[PDB]
Amino acid sequence: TKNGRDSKGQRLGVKIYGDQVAKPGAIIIRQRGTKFHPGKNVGIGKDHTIFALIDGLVKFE
Amino acid sequence: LSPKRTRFRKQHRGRMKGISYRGNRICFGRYALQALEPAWITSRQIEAGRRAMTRNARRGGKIWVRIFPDKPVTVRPAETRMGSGKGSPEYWVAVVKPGRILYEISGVAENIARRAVAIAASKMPIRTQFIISG
Amino acid sequence: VKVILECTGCVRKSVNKGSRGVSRYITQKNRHNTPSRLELRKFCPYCYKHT
Amino acid sequence: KSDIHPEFREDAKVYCNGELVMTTGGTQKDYTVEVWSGNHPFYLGNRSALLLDADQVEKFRKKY
Amino acid sequence: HTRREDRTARHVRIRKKVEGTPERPRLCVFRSNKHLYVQVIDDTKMHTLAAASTMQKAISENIDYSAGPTVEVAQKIGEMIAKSCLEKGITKVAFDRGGYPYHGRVKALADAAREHGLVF
Amino acid sequence: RLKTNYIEKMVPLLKEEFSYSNILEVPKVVKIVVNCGIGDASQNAKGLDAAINELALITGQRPVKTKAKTSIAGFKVREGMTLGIAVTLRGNLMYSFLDRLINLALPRTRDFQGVNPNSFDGHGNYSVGFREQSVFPEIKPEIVGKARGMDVCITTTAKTDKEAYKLLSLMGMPF
RNA sequence: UGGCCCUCGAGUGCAAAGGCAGAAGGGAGCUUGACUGCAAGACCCACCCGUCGAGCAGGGACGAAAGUCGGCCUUAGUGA
RNA sequence: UUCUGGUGUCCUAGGCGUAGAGGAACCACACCAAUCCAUCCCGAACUUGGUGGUUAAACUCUACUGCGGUGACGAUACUGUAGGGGAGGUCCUGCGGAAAAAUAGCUCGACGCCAGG
Repeated sequence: TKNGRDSKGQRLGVKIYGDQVAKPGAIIIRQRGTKFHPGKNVGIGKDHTIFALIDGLVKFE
Repeated sequence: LSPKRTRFRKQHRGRMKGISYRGNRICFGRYALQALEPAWITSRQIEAGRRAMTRNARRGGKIWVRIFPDKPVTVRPAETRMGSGKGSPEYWVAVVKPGRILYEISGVAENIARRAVAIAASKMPIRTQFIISG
Repeated sequence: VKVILECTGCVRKSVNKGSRGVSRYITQKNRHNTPSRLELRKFCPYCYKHT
Repeated sequence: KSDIHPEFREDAKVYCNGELVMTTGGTQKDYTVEVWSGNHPFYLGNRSALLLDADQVEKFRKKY
Repeated sequence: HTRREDRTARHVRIRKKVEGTPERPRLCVFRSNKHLYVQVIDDTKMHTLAAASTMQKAISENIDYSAGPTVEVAQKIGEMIAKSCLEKGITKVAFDRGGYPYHGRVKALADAAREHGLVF
Repeated sequence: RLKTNYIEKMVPLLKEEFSYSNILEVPKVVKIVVNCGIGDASQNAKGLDAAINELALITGQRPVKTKAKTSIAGFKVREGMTLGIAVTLRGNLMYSFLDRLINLALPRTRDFQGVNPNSFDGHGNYSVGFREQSVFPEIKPEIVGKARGMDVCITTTAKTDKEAYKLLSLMGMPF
């Protein structure tokens, strides 16, 4: 008699923040849609997640 | 009184905060009823104060009801207390914080607006005063 | 109706390098029969994988 | 494009009933044409109709 | 809406897919009504490597009375852009069409760029 | 042949009537476009064939059955249905069919109104429309018993208060 | 159907959110990668699970090429 | 060695509008025809081959803050800690951080490569 209690538990978010050392294949951003577009030395995923291609820092502009 | 369309049927509460710096000024009218006390004012006290100062002016001038409720308060029935099933068509509620102008009036002289605004402040759960358009 | 159904090649029971029948899961066929060109069979180039 | 479009002929003979012929380009070769706009009664048709036909008094005096 | 904005929008549409790399430069063309232009540029250092134009071949073979871009001067400027970057260290290149659709003189311009052994 | 009559006499008096300073700023007719507003052509298959053969002999080229922009309830309209059969002719065919509106529509109309100073007046780019002459005299007319729609929209380049009305006035459009 | 104005308010098989304007929205051509054998490294992390993935070989699809394709704009559509 | 014009990249994102200028060269429209090509119709778009005149449209340059974008300082709300008042709603102090909106302003982009004259 309530019509509720339908939680989801799903999680996302920024995994590696800026000025941080990345790895080849390290998932930088898990995101819904594209809050963060793929720049250079990265790749976009099948569900629009952003992974790093090479080693080094990450930046935002 | 009551909004015609509701974007959401039931809406939970929210706590009072400091002096409302926006709605403190006087837009229309010469005299006003500024509230010093943060609480809720239903549409029922607004009908009471509106009939009070309209029938206390009663010859000329026009009043200005500033606030509109825009949020409901769901009162659960006496059914042994566990759920918030249906309380949405029950009484509506306006949030008022200090500083905020509740009523205004124009076209009225000095003490007729003092008794008009001051008598209609007795229909109200929060202490107020009347303010001139400075 | 969305019947699940297998595509299949041409059988060729032989003594080649692992030569055997190749069936593949596919769906949606409530229509005319659709042989698609699913490939990399046991014989490496292939076309018209039937049913 | 070929194979779909109708034959747009250049030699289209526009023949008038008042012995005048002019050349236009179109579908048919011959066009037998009535009241066409040069020497049409659009200057005299509005002169004869709506401008002169209305009478009630001079019709009355022609019978007495 | 206009033709020039259509060409620029097509060129920005092409530029998303093809990129100049330090291994493979990109050569873009511009078929203006008097002259062609061709630019072997490198995007990762933002500078040209080997540019030619109708104002390069036009010393010998041109007619300014005619419509300047023809298929023959596209053959000739694809010839000289094919032999101008070959003497520099540019073999493997990434050709784009310059916002113009490929069925035209950029056929013989691209194949003329292929004529001197460029890895296309 | 009226394009040669368009070149030398009615362009320079628009050049000096508006008091321009250059030649190409003088406007010109750009394109005309005919549509045949039909609400029932999937059912009336020989009416759509009548649009193809008969309306392709009305205009210069074959007309195009127009797929539906949207589906409105109440009517028999779905997403992608034939709602009118249109054609866009342009070039010397444009002069040939404004010529056929001078010849086939101006003296052969039962009404005598012509171009109207109270219609097609104000536009961003000035367009002139007519709802007239559902069959041209090239087609045997008594077969089609339905007064099918037909609109011929003329387009111009001008953005003024005078020039399109004088443009049709200098051609064979009195009123 | 024609023209101007606002420029993302439309749309995405369906609920909402985040996205997406020369598009991830609409159309056309050719199509079957809605493959096989895999896989460095990550996220999530009681376990079970679940998600992404550069890169390699075979054999291909489109394109002139560059390149892209291991299903669908994504998150639901399932069961050890 | 400035302009011209293909090209980008950083971007405070540099746009609308009102004004003035450019056809030596360059870029762009316009006229003629269609062989490859093409539009669910139109050489409108795209392609080829030429007459080749104009700046009319479109690009480029220089001004304006009328819109637009951006945007202060000081204040002030808020807040982290350490506390206090009120019956409650909730408020006030010491130190630290510090808004938003509005306003004064700023902005009609800035750096490089290559081919003419």
